[PDB]
Amino acid sequence: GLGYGSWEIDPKDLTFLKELGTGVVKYGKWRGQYDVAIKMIKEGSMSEDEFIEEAKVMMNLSHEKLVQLYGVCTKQRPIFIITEYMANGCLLNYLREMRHRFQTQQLLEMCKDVCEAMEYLESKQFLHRDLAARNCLVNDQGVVKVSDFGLSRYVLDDEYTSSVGSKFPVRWSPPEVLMYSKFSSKSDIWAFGVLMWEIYSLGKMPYERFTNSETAEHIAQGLRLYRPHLASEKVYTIMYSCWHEKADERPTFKILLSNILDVMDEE
Ligand SMILES: CC(C)(/C=C(\C#N)C(=O)N1CCC[C@@H](n2nc(-c3ccc(Oc4ccccc4)cc3F)c3c(N)ncnc32)C1)N1CCN(C2COC2)CC1
Repeated sequence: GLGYGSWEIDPKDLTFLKELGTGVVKYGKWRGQYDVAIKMIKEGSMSEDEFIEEAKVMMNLSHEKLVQLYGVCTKQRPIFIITEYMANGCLLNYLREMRHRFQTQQLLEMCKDVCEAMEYLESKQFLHRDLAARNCLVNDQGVVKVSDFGLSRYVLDDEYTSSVGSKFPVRWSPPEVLMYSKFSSKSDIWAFGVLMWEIYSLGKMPYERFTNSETAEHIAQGLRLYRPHLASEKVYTIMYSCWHEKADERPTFKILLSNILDVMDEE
């Protein structure tokens, strides 16, 4: 209504129902009826004007395997990001809960969910820039969706923002990122291969016995993760294809999707 742009949600339309943890995220309703998650952005943590402009672009991204951004509440502090509600939370935690007793068919479907979202982002020339299990969410039906897409661009804490930083995603980064800060579609591809490894490893940390420094050296020497016990040879071939030293030899998300579908048919 009056005073709200298409990207702006009126926070008075929100009903807060549950604390989901930590900025802080809550579960609630929008206009009484619709489930939403509300993420409250810690003051000083984000380049807010830049994020708000990008939120307009992100509003136009729509795919069933991508967490939907509904809008932002910006007339205020902290600002809110309003999204689709994902009842089963973070993929990384979901994987680590051994009660689920996942079949490998379920693990491959999680990979396909993510790959479909990434094929969609690739088709829109939109890089994720921090793809990892910790940045995927799981709904009440067990469907995995990609979250936080592109958001690293607006983080102000310099520990997060380059390889010099102590909170940079070294373990999800190809050699050309670690060496040269060369981001591309192919750095998302590399990260996707690591995500498949996380899925088939039930949420182990990649290179779990190494520091970030040691990981960077391992990768730069041409060495890699190796096959999770739950990955078949064909699944391992797919994740490993994401880790070619030469970025241009790595597949596209379309090719990965075709490979995943082929393995689902065969296994
Ligand atoms: C504390 C606890 C119980 C929780 C978790 C673990 N893990 C856990 O799932 N979290 C963290 C808190 C928050 C949660 N979260 N975040 C979101 C969200 C993400 C992104 C987002 O902005 C976007 C921006 C751009 C584009 C797209 C989205 C908005 C969100 F609202 C969300 C959403 N949309 N729906 C549902 N949940 C949601 C995930 N954990 C921590 C881990 N613990 C383990 C360690 O011992 C057990 C168990 C309990």
